Amino acid sequence: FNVDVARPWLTPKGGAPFVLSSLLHQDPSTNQTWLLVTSPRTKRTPGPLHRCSLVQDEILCHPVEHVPIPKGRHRGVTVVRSHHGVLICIQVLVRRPHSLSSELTGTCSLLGPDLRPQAQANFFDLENLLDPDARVDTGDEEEAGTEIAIILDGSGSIDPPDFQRAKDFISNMMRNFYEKCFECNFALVQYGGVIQTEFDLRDSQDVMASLARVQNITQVGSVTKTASAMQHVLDSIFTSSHGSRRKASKVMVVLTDGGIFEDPLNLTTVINSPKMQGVERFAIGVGEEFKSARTARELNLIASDPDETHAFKVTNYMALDGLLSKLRYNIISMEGTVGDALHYQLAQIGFSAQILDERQVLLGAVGAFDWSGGALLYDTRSRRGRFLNQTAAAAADAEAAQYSYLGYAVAVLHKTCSLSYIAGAPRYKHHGAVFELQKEGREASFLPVLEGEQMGSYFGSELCPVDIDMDGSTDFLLVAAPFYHVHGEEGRVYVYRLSEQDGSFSLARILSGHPGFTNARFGFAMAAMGDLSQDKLTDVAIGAPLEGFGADDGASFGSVYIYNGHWDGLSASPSQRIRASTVAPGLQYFGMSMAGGFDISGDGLADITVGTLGQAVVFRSRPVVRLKVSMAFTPSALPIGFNGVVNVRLCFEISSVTTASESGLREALLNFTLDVDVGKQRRRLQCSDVRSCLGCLREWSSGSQLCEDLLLMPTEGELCEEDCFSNASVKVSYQLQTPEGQTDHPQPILDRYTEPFAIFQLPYEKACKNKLFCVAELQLATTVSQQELVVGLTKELTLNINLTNSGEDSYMTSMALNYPRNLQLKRMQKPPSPNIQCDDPQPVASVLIMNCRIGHPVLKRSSAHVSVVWQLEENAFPNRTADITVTVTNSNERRSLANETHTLQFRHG
Amino acid sequence: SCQPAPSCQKCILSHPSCAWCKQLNFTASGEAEARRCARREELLARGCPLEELEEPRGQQEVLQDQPLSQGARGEGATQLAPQRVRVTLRPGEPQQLQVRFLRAEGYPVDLYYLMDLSYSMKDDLERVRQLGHALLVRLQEVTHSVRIGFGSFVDKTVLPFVSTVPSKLRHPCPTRLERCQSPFSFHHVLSLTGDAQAFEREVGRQSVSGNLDSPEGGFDAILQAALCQEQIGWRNVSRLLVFTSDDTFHTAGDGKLGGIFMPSDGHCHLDSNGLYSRSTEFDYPSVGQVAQALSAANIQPIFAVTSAALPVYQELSKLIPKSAVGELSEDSSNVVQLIMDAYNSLSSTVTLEHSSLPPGVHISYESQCEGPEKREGKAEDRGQCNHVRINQTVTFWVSLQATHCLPEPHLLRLRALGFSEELIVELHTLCDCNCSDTQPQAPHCSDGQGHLQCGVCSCAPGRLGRLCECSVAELSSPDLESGCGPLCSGKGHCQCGRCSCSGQSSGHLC
Ligand SMILES: *[C@@H]1O[C@H](CO)[C@@H](O[C@@H]2O[C@H](CO)[C@@H](O[C@@H]3O[C@H](CO)[C@@H](O)[C@H](O)[C@@H]3O)[C@H](O)[C@H]2NC(C)=O)[C@H](O)[C@H]1NC(C)=O
Ligand SMILES: [Ca+2]
Ligand SMILES: [Ca+2]
Ligand SMILES: [Mg+2]
Repeated sequence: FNVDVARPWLTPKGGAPFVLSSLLHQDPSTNQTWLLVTSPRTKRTPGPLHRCSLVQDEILCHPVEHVPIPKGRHRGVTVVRSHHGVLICIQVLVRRPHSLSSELTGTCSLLGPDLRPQAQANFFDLENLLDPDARVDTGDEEEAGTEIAIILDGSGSIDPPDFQRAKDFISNMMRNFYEKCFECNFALVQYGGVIQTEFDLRDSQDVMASLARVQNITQVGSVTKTASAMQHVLDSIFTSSHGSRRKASKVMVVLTDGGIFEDPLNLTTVINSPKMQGVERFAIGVGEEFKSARTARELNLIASDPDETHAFKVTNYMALDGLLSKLRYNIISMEGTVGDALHYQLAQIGFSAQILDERQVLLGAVGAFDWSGGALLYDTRSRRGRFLNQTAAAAADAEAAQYSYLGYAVAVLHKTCSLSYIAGAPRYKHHGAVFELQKEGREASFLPVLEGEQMGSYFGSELCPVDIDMDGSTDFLLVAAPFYHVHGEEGRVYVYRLSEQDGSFSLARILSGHPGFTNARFGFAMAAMGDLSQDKLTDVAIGAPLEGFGADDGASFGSVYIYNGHWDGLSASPSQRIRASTVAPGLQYFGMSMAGGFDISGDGLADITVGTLGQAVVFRSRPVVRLKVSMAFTPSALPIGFNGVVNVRLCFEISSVTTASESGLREALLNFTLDVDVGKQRRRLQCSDVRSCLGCLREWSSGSQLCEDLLLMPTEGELCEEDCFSNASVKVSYQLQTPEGQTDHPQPILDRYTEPFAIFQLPYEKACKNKLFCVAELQLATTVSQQELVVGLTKELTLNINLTNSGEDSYMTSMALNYPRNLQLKRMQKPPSPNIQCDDPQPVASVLIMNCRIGHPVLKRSSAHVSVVWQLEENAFPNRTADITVTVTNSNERRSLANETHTLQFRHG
Repeated sequence: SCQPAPSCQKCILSHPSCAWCKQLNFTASGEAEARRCARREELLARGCPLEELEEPRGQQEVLQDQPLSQGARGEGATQLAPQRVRVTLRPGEPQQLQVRFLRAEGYPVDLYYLMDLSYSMKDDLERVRQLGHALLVRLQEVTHSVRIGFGSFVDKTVLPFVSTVPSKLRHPCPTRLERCQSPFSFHHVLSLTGDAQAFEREVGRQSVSGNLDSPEGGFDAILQAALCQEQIGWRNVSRLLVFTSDDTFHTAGDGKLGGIFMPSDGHCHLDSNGLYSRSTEFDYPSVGQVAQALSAANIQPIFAVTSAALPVYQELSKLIPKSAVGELSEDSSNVVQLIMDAYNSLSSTVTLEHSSLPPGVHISYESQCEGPEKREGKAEDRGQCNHVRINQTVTFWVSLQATHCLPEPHLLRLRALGFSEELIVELHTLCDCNCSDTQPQAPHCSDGQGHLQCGVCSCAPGRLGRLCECSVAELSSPDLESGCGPLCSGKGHCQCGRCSCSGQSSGHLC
């Protein structure tokens, strides 16, 4: 139809603006149309939004500045536009530093109609901007972690029994630390006298294995070299060679009993190192030698003790569990509680969006409250919003609403003098549903108004409110279930008629794709394309991105269906089906997105864009023309035996009001097909030249009128044996033949909903008082031999009908005898004078119609006489009403009707 | 019923009851050569004998029909007979196909165990790592060649499905003192094998895992098990897929929440380690996609789910033919009896389905599966029988109906659901007529140039007539109809130039 598939515009396939979605945006001040496309961020293109223009027969895309910049992985971009501006939201991950959770919501920016910034909004910490009393109108990854190193002495002064106690204390401390801490590992070395490396924090991932490794230690014992142990810890344990985190909190735990002796390194040397510009150190010096000698000062130098928090002097290993709690208190991390209720952390606000007006937007929140869903009604200037959801009345229905995904799709229904927000919940009760915000008092909640019927079909994932006649009030709502299953994932669109009195929904129609495609995903994308067909009625495009998937040689797949809106609703069948194969090679998922209603090619007619996964396709709309034909027969009445030239003055005229078709029939060609005497088996008229009534490709170019001069001749002598008393009907069958190639301007297309033929009739002057019609009266005077009887006394029931014609002339008159099938004719008698033909049909089970072919144009003012002798066909019937009706039908221009009835009564039940 | 037609081909295409006659110019008694298309009696009584009329009737010929044999020991069991038939049907005529199905005993079965590992299945895994020997022994009672495999799934490893915190990605468990593995989407752990020791060892090597949201990515695992035939190890025997979970599943539109726009492409994506590593690049499969893949692979899913998840999988099994749903215990302690009950309820049922009918062709079934005389009603899209016993042979009556014509011999592929056995129907349409009466430029019909091209002799363009003898005498004179009754009394119908009667009365006198 309108869409000019032969000349599309494509963005380059190199994926510079790798297209996820595409829409057309117009500024209603300068009438400037753009081709905003959304892309996933990469190294080449970081921007989420680009603006594309048709320059020099090519789509050139430029990034739109002042929009939020995605970071890292692609998480989701939504862009919606209205006459109030363009709204773009990106899903942003924010990780809480002191928590094992994460926030996943949207950072939105509102642009003006000229793509200039208006407002910015991030919905992290949503409870701050959540004022619930604002009445709704409704028209009324680096890891910080923690790393702990334990230095366990194993000198010869320690007996083997004490080694077991120290090992058990170390294991218990590690277990309690793992209980209270999560993102924090352990490592240790054996401070026995030979510097050996035990399991490091690389092996600390497997906690159970680390416990066994700790339990598998053995004390050798050479000499207490504390400084060497610290230096080895610095060189191996805390170095990133085995995965140590650079910014991890480093805690040193030293439990020693013997002072430094035979140590080449100095204790004061290893502590004053440049790498120790902030490191936690602890010294739990069990031993009476510390209390009784100078080596207490050695203990103090081991670990800094500003408040004596690190210094832990104990008398024996039996109190290790006694001071384990104190040791845990100042080292453990108290990381944020994990398992808190999911209210707004993963609400994903801005998943779907809708601009309500200049300052207000409607943002979907799929993940709020355990993925129950919702919608944020946000005012961008006051920076305050309120949350709308199902508002369950208990704890059973709060859990029953979870994972319903409300706010997956959000739309607005426009009414006489009020608005109505709607939201889709594509897995509500596993079918999907459409919720509508119904206000009462000051609390507004989404209640279900429509539901799906198939499990997993995703009913309500796509919402398309359609206002057909553009009066400001939506007439239809299109709801898609794109994964509807018959044999594969076919797709289904539900058309709902909005009631004008209250706003209720009635299922008008169910739409489907072309048969023979088990995988289509019909309805995955739908949009109101404005007016494409130039009839001032909104039309709809529905994409099926999976049609033809799995084709050989990597063929393009996907389809778009165009539905023209009529005064009674949408079309029964799509006017157009644009397959990706006929657009361009290598188009994957053609039909993922669509938008239209604005002129981007400069021709003045609004055209569309279709987004594939990776590219955006732009199609221009063709002008629509409707022609008006007219004959001007010169004789205007064929005389008796004319045998003369009949002059024809065909004159095609452009009846369309689509201005002047710009380079339209300037290049397209009209194609006539004159069908003289259509319907008659033996035509009594034919064209003088047989080459001007089979196909005639004439060039129109300039001018709104194309006139011709044809000629009609009789056929092979034109004997009047046929029905000369009937108008000869001639059918003009025009057609449009577009050229081949890339035309600079779109070529016109005939209107699909106007029939392209112009049947005209020239009348034979019927020989009568008025030589344009012969009307005669068919009077009948049938006589009944006997009115009725029963029980074999009927014998041969007899009837007699005599048809009398005494008017001007009777032409192909008809008979009609209506008698019940309870009686049957043994013999039938024809009217002798004259031998008038009568094609009597067989009896019928229903009310009898003996449409006998009496009359014929030859019929003079004579009369007929038909004799009928009936007998019951082994049937007995009681008294009835309306008796037997006989009708005479004349097929002239003026119809004369004759009616006759008999009397029937027998007195025998 | 039947009306006068120009030629034999159009006459037979008009109605199945037409009985076009081909006698050598016996219409040389004042009759137009276009009224030889009526029923059998009106053409047998009117001139031509049994030899000189051709009423074409379609037929079916069996190409290969091997007998229903129960292999040797579950080895070469043939269950569907016949296996290739050629059906030629005249438009408008029924064609009855007799399809027999035998439930051979000891038919081999492959059972792939596809487990959920979302930390609510810790005790379930503890039981399953020992239940392998019991499962193999119990399944060996109904069949002799049984092979079992193991797989697992958690979810797609992106937000909001699993917590992608690096510390919570290595250890997705609430506490660090217990052993568990990082979340994955589908890990093919064990290929279908006949020894239970490998099952025990491989499943015991596995650990529990965890994710963030309640629904799981089990559809990805189901699709990858159905598609990756070489890696799973499926054979051409009955295939069971035991799907055990205690929560719902993600469907095709759910991946958009994680920024996943690419539809699942229906290709095998298992790497060398058995992992479905590129699962974050495709969305979840849909119910329709999963059902199509399962039907195309002849795999019968068994959903062993808990009581809280039962209705969802009941709906899903209503959407999937040849599926079973059982109620799983909180620790999978009843999974073997559940599997046995599901397998018995699946084997007791026999279904016959058609691949795809060509335009204008209709199919109907008559499930005669108890008693050689008792058959149920017609007009169904499936040859369904339940409670079929071992060694019992069922019968299906498949009726084929073509309306206009079929240009190409489209192959029909009737098959029994859950079995690789197939019945190929070569569907030709007998809508061309060969009465053999046609002779090129026959001297007997017409004059000089021109050929009959049909049973009726085609008039030569040089002159009009039966043999071009009379251009207008035979064509124009209507006295031949006016001869049509006396003494017929209505019990006999009129004949052109005569009155035809029946019931011991005949001829114009009748
Ligand atoms: C619709 O949204 C409202 C909020 O706009 C949800 O109400 C909130 O529900 C949560 C629970 O999911 C409540 O948190 C709990 O509050 C109780 C006290 O009532 C407390 O004991 C718990 O520890 C927890 O904090 C929250 O208070 C409540 N807020 C309000 C204003 O009602 C509601 O659940 C949503 N409905 C659905 C169906 O999703
Ligand atoms: Ca469990
Ligand atoms: Ca999950
Ligand atoms: Mg779970």
